[PDB]
Amino acid sequence: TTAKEEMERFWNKNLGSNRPLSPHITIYRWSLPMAMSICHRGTGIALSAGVSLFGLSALLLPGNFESHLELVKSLCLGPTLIYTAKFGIVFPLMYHTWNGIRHLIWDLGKGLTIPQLTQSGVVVLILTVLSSVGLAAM
Amino acid sequence: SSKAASLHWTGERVVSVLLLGLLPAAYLNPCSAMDYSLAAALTLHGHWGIGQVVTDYVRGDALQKAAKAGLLALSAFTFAGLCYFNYHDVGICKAVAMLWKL
Amino acid sequence: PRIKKFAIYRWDPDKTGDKPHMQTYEIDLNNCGPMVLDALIKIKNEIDSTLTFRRSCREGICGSCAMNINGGNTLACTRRIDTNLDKVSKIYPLPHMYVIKDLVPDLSNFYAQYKSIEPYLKKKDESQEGKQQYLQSIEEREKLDGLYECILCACCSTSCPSYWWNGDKYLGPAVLMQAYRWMIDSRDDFTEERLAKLQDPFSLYRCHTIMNCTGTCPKGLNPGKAIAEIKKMMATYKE
Amino acid sequence: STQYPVVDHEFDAVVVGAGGAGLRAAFGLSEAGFNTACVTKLFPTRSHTVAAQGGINAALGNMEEDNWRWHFYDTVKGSDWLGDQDAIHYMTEQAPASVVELENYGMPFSRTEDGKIYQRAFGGQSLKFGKGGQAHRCCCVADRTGHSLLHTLYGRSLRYDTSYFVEYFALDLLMENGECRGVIALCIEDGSIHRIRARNTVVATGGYGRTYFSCTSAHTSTGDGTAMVTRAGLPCQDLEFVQFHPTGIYGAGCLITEGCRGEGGILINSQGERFMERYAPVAKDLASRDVVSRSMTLEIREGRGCGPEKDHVYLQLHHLPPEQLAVRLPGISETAMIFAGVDVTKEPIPVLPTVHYNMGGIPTNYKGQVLRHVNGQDQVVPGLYACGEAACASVHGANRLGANSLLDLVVFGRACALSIAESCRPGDKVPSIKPNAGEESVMNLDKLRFANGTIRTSELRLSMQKSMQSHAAVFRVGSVLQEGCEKILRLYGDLQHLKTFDRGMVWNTDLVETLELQNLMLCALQTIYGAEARKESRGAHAREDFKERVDEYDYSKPIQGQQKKPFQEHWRKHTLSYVDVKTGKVSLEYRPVIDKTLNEADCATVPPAIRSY
Ligand SMILES: *Cc1cc2c(cc1C)nc1c(=O)[nH]c(=O)nc-1n2C[C@H](O)[C@H](O)[C@H](O)COP(=O)(O)OP(=O)(O)OC[C@H]1O[C@@H](n2cnc3c(N)ncnc32)[C@H](O)[C@@H]1O
Ligand code: HEM
Ligand SMILES: O=C(Nc1cccc(-c2ccccc2)c1)c1ccccc1I
Ligand code: SF4
Ligand code: F3S
Ligand code: FES
Repeated sequence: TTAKEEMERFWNKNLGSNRPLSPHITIYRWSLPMAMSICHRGTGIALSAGVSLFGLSALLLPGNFESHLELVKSLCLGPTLIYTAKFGIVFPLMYHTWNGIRHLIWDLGKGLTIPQLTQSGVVVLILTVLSSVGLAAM
Repeated sequence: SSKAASLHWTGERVVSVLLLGLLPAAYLNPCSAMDYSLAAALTLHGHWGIGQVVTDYVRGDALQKAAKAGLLALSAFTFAGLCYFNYHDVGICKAVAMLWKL
Repeated sequence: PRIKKFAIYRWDPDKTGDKPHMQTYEIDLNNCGPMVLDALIKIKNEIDSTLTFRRSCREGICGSCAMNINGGNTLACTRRIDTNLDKVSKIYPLPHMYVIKDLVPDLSNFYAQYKSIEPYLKKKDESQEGKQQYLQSIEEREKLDGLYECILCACCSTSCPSYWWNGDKYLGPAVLMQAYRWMIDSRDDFTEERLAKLQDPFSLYRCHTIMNCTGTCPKGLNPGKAIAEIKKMMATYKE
Repeated sequence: STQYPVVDHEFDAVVVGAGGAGLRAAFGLSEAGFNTACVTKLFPTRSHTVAAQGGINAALGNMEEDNWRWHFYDTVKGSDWLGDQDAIHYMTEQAPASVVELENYGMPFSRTEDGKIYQRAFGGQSLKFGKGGQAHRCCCVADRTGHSLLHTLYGRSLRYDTSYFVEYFALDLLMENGECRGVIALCIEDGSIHRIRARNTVVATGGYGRTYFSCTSAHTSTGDGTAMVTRAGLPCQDLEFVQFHPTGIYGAGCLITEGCRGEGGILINSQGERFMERYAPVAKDLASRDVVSRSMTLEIREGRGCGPEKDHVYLQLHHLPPEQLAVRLPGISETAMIFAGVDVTKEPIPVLPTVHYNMGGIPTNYKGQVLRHVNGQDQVVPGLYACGEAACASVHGANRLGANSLLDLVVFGRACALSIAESCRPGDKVPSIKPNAGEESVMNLDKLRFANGTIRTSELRLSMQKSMQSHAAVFRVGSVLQEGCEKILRLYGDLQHLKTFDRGMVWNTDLVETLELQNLMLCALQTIYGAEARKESRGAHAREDFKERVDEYDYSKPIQGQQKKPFQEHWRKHTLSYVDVKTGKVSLEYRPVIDKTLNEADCATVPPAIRSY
């Protein structure tokens, strides 16, 4: 028998069977790298959603950028509440920027051990809180 | 043999390090030339970004192709709007600058 | 006396209308071995011989015991029991796998992926096989350390989220590491085409360096590292 | 008939076992061009040879100048002259050819400055016909040799068109008028019963080390193929001979390699003295496997116990360099840390003599052919073979030498392929079995399916293990064996009173344990009755009543004016054992040892002598 036939025989047997799938997301232990990989995909999706909606409304909405900015001032939100919106933008952007560098270092082949994953991971997490505050109040 | 998938993997890293180099460059040198390059890198890395996401979770002979095109249209509409913005409006660089002193 | 509670995953295909359900067993850690398997054997031999699992070497090199004890995939003969009596140790089969019956996963797909990468020495000269030993330097043998030790227990692949969702097209860390093992092997002459068998969106490039595979490895090997090593070779290899 | 679904498979040759022996026998057949099946109750990689750590002997001469004839002498000398020298010739002659073949498969042997395969010292070996000191011809993959031996052979087996019946517990041989046709095997997967008929059959199921309480062997070493032979009324050879590995963890009984002693490690008592120097001073703690453990077991009784119960000895590796215990020995450095909870670097390891190897098994002609005893002579069972630990070519005889079992597999697994490829052709008339045959294997299976009684299946195994451990241990007297023999016969009567619980079809591990127990008892009864019959001390078998090495001659002085002892007067002969299944009655015969070589001129016959290391 060939490898392909073995793989083909597996699925025909198992898709047409009464066998139950073993739990995976329910039972598996949470870790920092594993949870940090989810947030990188989250910040990726969320970051592209903003980038797409910004350029998409540049073609679909009337008026220039100044008229839309004057519309924001109409709501005249407090300095602390406008800081929250300002913090809300940068936080996923910086997390994905720093963790992106960590990902790119892995592509070179460096820092791929268990002690290093937690170390550089905490470094990214700390660099995210500081840079985002350093940009929200920028 | 024909290095197809490996070149695309490299292509993602090339634009990723470029985009990483363009965030401080757009801050230090804000001009209507850096505006377009940011729109180019932002959309390409974004298209190859969601590209990996679709090829991961979406399983299907027919459903996969529609998402590939549905994303391609949305990416083209994104890149077109940003270039329109850098031409007929304030422009990303000056646009963020205005938003931040609000 | 000392009581220890075990939460074990159970299933029987022969019983009509039976769906997966947990079951508790109480074991005296005093009259039992220091390892998880020692308990699993004890609850079978004495308590209930309906329990099913794969055991053999009971020392940690055969890879039969691959199971999910307390959130992580390791060998049951190596993982020692939590002496903390106020906790119930959860025992499950390898994550996102078809369960043949009770803690026993269908690895026939997993083994077939191992067959596809062709884990054997391939020379351009098959004419001199079985008469002269191929000279390999000690420093070229160093490159194989940490790769040959693999048990094929599958603990790493079955921990990979990407292997869960795409367990059909993506080969996984266990298999991919072996493909690397035959890439840098000094003797092997077929290396470019070994790299060419990975020129598709799934084979190798469905890894996103989640690194959950390396963390769970029973033998302390680094499949994630090795996967990243293959990725670089794909970007460098010429002709 | 159609109660259980029957699937009649047809092949050229079947091989029962996927370990080093069965795997080599399997793909070797396919390489020649035979439509080959491979029936195995475990996945090929998950066999036992994985646990092999020491190495694989071959006189390649990479550290020194070496002659394979020196290795030939080393083996027979260690075999206490119960080894068949025609088989020992064939093995050591092919050793340098078989290992080079394995390296050419890609097996990553440890290397040297020149780039050749690393060789190191091992217990029982010597240069220049036992004169020129210690020998280094043990080829090794840095303390994980067997694992790498099994993985590289398995990987190579995929390069061929072999059929693999993964997780298939074989029950009985398909026998018809003294001819083997194959095997009747239960599929563990779903409970379907398959009959894999073939022109030939190879049986490589390995040791029965699970008959005892404390053993290095895996939970699957249940002497299944031995029993398949015994239930057909075919003889079993030298079953009483059990090798006790001196170095093995006191707790679970896991192996610590003889490579630890080969690298330079010493065995130490509670007093502190190098105690092996006091016993056999010529080779010390690197002597014969039977002799080293003989000294260890004696040392516990005198009062030199190293534990809280004073029932173990120490193995010292502290004096060797710390980074040498990383390059050469990394496997034992981790397994002593996990089980014993002891650092190999600054602490000695608790060791205790445990059941390791079975040189006895299925009688074998050097070609791999299974022999029965017809008319006090040697007759071949047509189409039936055995290789490895399951077999008994008696290449080990009374005591296996240092790391010769991994050689046993590769060489005699090779021979089984070659002896089929020379006798018959692929696509030849595969002899057809009766449409009923194998019915009693299914009926035995079906009686066990709803096995109701008092004594638990698991409890009887535990009652058998302690009965062997207390009676037929390292040392055994006549009186303790006599009570032990009737005690094992008692437990064989408790096979209808046994209780099974799981009554399903899919993955009934409860049912296969009872099948293993049947096979374990069939291996036990002949290990114990054969031991009580043997009235001498030979190799691993040591009787306190008869510490005499009884041969055809007294080999103290030259065989000049000495009377040759009759055949039923001495004990330098193979113990052939039979057993009636219906009453558990043991009958036993004896056949001569082979002293001749394959070529006297090229390889000299080694006459018996007073052997002491
Ligand atoms: C136990 C042991 C042995 C050992 C060793 C360490 C340990 C812990 N270290 C060694 C070493 O360093 N050097 C050396 O030369 N030998 C060493 N040994 C001995 C040796 O490695 C093995 O004991 C011996 O080679 C046995 O190998 P073999 O190929 O004969 O068979 P196996 O590896 O034990 O595996 C048994 C196979 O048979 C199949 N089987 C058994 N019963 C059935 C039934 N019922 N139906 C179908 N198949 C069956 C198993 O599936 C298995 O594949
Ligand atoms: C300049 C800073 C950035 C860096 C250094 C960076 C880095 C990376 C890298 C290396 C990946 C590869 C994914 C992986 O294999 O794990 C990635 C994923 C991704 N990025 Fe970025 N990125 C940056 C900015 C952005 C921005 C601004 C967007 C929004 C348009 C974005 C969108 C995405 C998306 C959608 C993914 C897919 C997630 C995945 O594949 O797992 N990135 N990022
Ligand atoms: O799907 C992904 N992980 C994922 C998705 C959903 C759940 C879990 C998970 C949660 C808890 C325990 C274990 C796994 C993990 C993922 C994340 C980043 C990059 C690529 C991927 I394929
Ligand atoms: S790399 Fe480690 S976790 Fe993965 S299969 Fe091999 S031994 Fe198991
Ligand atoms: S294998 Fe999966 S767990 Fe890992 S390094 Fe690749 S993402
Ligand atoms: S049983 Fe061999 S690894 Fe646990």
